Amino acid sequence: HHHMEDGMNTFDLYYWPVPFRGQLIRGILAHCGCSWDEHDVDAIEGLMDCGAEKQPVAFMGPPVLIDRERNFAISQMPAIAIYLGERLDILPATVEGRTLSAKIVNDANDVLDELTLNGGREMWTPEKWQEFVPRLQKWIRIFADTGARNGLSAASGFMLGTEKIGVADIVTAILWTTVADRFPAIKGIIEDTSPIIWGLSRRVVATAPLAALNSKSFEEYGNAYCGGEIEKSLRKVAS
Amino acid sequence: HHHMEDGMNTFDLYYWPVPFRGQLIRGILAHCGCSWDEHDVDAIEGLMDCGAEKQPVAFMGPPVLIDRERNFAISQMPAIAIYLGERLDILPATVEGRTLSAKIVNDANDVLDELTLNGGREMWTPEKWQEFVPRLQKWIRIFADTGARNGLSAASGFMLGTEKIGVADIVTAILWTTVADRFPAIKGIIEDTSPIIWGLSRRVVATAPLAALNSKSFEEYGNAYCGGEIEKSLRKVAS
Repeated sequence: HHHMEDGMNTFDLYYWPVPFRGQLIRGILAHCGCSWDEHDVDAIEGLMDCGAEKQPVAFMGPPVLIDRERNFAISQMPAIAIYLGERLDILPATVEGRTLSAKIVNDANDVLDELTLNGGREMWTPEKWQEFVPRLQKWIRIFADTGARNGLSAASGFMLGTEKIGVADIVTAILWTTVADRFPAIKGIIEDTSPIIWGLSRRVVATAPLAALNSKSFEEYGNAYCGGEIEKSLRKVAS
Repeated sequence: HHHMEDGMNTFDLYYWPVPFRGQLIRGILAHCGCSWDEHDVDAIEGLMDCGAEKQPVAFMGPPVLIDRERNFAISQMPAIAIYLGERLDILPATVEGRTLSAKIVNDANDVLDELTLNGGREMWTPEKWQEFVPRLQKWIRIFADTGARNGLSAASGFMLGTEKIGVADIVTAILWTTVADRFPAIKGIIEDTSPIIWGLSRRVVATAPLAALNSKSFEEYGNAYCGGEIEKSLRKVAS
């Protein structure tokens, strides 16, 4: 229930119609009960190609978020997540807690890149995948460990030991659940490696706003994850 | 002139002995007149391999920074940079300015990865390099544009239009100068693409603390940039 005095959405988001890097931002917006505009592929490619001076903020790739209330534009998913966390009051009250939240979002940003071999010409093979599994397990344990130092269990608690869901929880939950729900090998690795991260992620996305976002994303995007050709190769190795 | 009451350095930094991703953090520390401990390759590999629960904070790759005064550990270079910016009072006073500073550090983190083909098995060829040049030019212009909206010129001003050097300036200056000084093709691209980013970067690293860090890094690391085999292949294409 927050829009402008002419009824326009407070936020304007540019990100591809796949539940990938910008899904983490859509999750933060949805959790906090925000409404936002989206754009199609042609509009997103246009924004990338119009020249630095004509962009809302100079950026390389999406997501890009415009905050119409503050007349402010931001790119880089980790910068957008922490910005929204401050703006929407879902970060911890300490510099330490805010800083760990930045660490966790950057870690998430990194896992997304490693899952997709940095979105370039490199494809998965069964061999690259088997090499990667232990590293993916290590990433899962990096998340599980920060939770564990803050009292996290499968059944209760949040990532940074807070009273409520914060950015850290949202980004963690959307990262792991989105890929789990689409690639059975990865789902099995998460379940086998960290029950505590499984439980936290599944509790967070069971909340009404995120359960509704998850369903709406399936109905809009089908089974897409990233996708392009890189998705096809991940499907071959991680199903 | 800030250490602990027993004289130990306030900060403890783990990063490889190359002027690469952690150089941006060394720059922030040096600019603010801080002293910090460093570690050798065996110690860094040890910290990576000791298990999540035994790390100062769970992390994948360095840099890792321990703040002994606050008893706080942080990884992810963009999270460390912004943490230090707050701790050492060299960030803008607005959420917008802090957030753009996060964007710029993430952009820097990304340029470092693209220069080194994500630190994996992929090597440069002359062909991949020619394809990359326009993208590198685009990155340079992304930095130049944010400067330009804040009044930046070659000869004066800072990235975010501030009274003094902030994180954004330091990370920008160290990113571009370090690679320029080691790869003549890249130096020529920066000079030809954005005189304003050239001038800002060269003004910032002319300051006494950063001029001393630059020299100390050459004497400790030789001509190394990243290096490993990926450095050898970059040298072949970008000299």
